[PDB]
Amino acid sequence: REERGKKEEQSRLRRIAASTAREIECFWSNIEQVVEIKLRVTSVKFNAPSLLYGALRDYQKIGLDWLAKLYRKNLNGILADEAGLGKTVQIIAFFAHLACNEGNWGPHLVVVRSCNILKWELELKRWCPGLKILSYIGSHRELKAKRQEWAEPNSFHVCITSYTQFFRGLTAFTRVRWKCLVIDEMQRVKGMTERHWEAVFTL
Amino acid sequence: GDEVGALVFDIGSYTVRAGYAGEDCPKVDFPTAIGMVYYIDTNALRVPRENMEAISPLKNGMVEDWDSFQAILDHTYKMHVKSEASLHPVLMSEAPWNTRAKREKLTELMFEHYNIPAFFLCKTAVLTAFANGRSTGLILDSGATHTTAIPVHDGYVLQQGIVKSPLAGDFITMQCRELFQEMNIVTRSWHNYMCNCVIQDFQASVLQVSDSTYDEQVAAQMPTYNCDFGAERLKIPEGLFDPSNVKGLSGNTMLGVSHVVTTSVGMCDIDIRPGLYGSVIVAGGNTLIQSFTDRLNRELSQKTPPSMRLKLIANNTTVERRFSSWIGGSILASLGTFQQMWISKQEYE
Amino acid sequence: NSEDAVMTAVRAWEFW
Amino acid sequence: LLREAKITEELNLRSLETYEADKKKQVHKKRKCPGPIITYHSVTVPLPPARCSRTFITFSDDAT
Amino acid sequence: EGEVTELTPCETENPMGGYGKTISHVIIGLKTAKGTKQLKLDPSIFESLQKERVEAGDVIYIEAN
Ligand SMILES: Nc1ncnc2c1ncn2[C@@H]1O[C@H](COP(=O)(O)OP(=O)(O)O)[C@@H](O)[C@H]1O
Repeated sequence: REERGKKEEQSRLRRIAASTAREIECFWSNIEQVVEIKLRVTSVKFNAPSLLYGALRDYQKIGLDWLAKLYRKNLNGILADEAGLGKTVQIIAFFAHLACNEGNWGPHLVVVRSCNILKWELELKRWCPGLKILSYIGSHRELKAKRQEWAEPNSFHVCITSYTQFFRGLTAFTRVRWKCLVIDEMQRVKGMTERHWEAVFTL
Repeated sequence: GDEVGALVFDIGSYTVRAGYAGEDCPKVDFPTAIGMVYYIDTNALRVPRENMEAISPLKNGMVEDWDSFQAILDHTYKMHVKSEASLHPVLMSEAPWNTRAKREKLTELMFEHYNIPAFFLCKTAVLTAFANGRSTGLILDSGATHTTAIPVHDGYVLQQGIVKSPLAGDFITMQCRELFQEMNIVTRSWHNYMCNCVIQDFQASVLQVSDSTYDEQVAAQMPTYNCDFGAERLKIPEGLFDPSNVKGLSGNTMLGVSHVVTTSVGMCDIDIRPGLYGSVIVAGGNTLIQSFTDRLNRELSQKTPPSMRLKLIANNTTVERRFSSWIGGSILASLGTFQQMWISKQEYE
Repeated sequence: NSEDAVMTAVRAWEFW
Repeated sequence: LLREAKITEELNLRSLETYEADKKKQVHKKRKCPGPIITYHSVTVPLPPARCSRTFITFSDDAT
Repeated sequence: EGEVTELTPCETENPMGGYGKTISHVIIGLKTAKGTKQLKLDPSIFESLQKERVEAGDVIYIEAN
């Protein structure tokens, strides 16, 4: 009886401590859940699949192989394929291969329409996730805060910019060096009388 | 989410923390060493009055001089808390393993002199675990008087797996002394206190831990007179983890931080070691050393069984790790259990 | 695997 | 290095975008419990394979 | 049937779950005129015991099934 009473007192102390611990942990979990809810809401073909989580199709891989000559031979051409084949996935695989083969990453730029910014970053995060990407919103105040970690540090290797935003910050983008300048749906870049030509030329 | 306005105190060996509940930072912070001829404040550390003896209420992590404890508590309630100590609960932070007699004496003294309406105390490891937001884990505290690996399961210290090593305030207060003397150099107690203060400043300034076994390192300068110190600054911190690395000034055996953690985890019962290894928590003042957590992590990985996860808390970047106990104590008095599980005024009477 | 250890502990309790 | 850094960064971003739990709701139900909850629990235990049923009744606090 | 001497031998919490306080069996000390015989009945019946005024010293009419 004495030893059982001692053990029962020890167990009661243990259980009181455990109840207090459960209570504090539950309150901390509620706080963390609230915080998370507030925050959230003659053609050589040898490609490396490292960091390529998104499965690619046969014709997609073939197209990737045909375009390996550009980066290897320092050539530039137009990619005019019918919609539905995922040109964005091909460009993502190209960016991944540029690192899988050579150790150079560099800062990159991608011009996307205003109604396609979210779509492009979503696709980037889906296909071949591992990358550093940044968005461009709030040309007045928000961008000023984002442009405070670009000069010295390589905070991001790829950037998804918009057409209308370039013309208001040409003095800023022309300072930093870039390797790849992707522009999709060139239909808006078919009029010589537009000022976009001379704005994008000096890049 | 009820708040009554409780004052959470934490009698540390180097700095005492105190402040009203519901805050994310200790409002009160000053040296705990008491200078008796009887001044306890940064002023006491500064004022060069008549012969003064520098001592602290804590000794080996246990309150020995109750007079100094009463003095510091009164000084706090008078100047820092700036409020009468009779209409505010108190959440005392005892040592990792407090004794029956000590807790009884504390409760008696409180309920008699201060007449606190509600007084409760809990372990420090559980407070730190709650501050980090996890119930189960392994607290690795390294204070100014002791370092202990306290395995906690559901917010209760597993007294069977506790361990301790000689790593205390004597870390470099006398090693860095000779390290500096190698090149060149109110009572004796006050001189030793000032020496320890300047050595701690030198520590926070230049002391750094290496990523692997001791190796050559470039020199760095810092004022105190000015001098340039070579790899000497990277030598003493080596004794924290590996005893074989420090073969000249570490005796024949020494349980380093990694060895201490391994022993603490091994002494625990089965069915809980995976949770402990998965959630490892660090604490204390010595953890603020540069590249300390990095070496700890990259070394414990080697001394880790197979298929056992090792995910520590990446809070060392912030200086609040040393105050994790105070943060836990403060957030503790913002719950519903504060009214359910608590010691009222008429439980001991 | 966890359920295996749980049922093993239950069997140990039954034997006890 | 920077490679694993960007990998983990985009993995976290993907997790966040895909998070657009029942255990949390059970913990909330537990929170709402006054505390002195007695749980009737019976499970099948061994002696198809031979087995039997065992009954357990957990008491939260000593008051009950 | 017989004079009841209720007693619950404390048992470790459900081994399938966590820890705490549970009751795996409930022993009732039925005492009859011929002698005494303790019955280790199922714990789920504890509700019935508390339902009626079953205090130590009274005669209860138990049913097997
Ligand atoms: N008994 C103790 N238990 C736990 N932590 C302590 C104890 N005594 C002191 N500490 C903390 O450890 C720190 C030791 O200071 P120190 O490590 O010399 O400062 P730094 O290394 O940042 O220059 C103190 O700031 C104190 O808050």
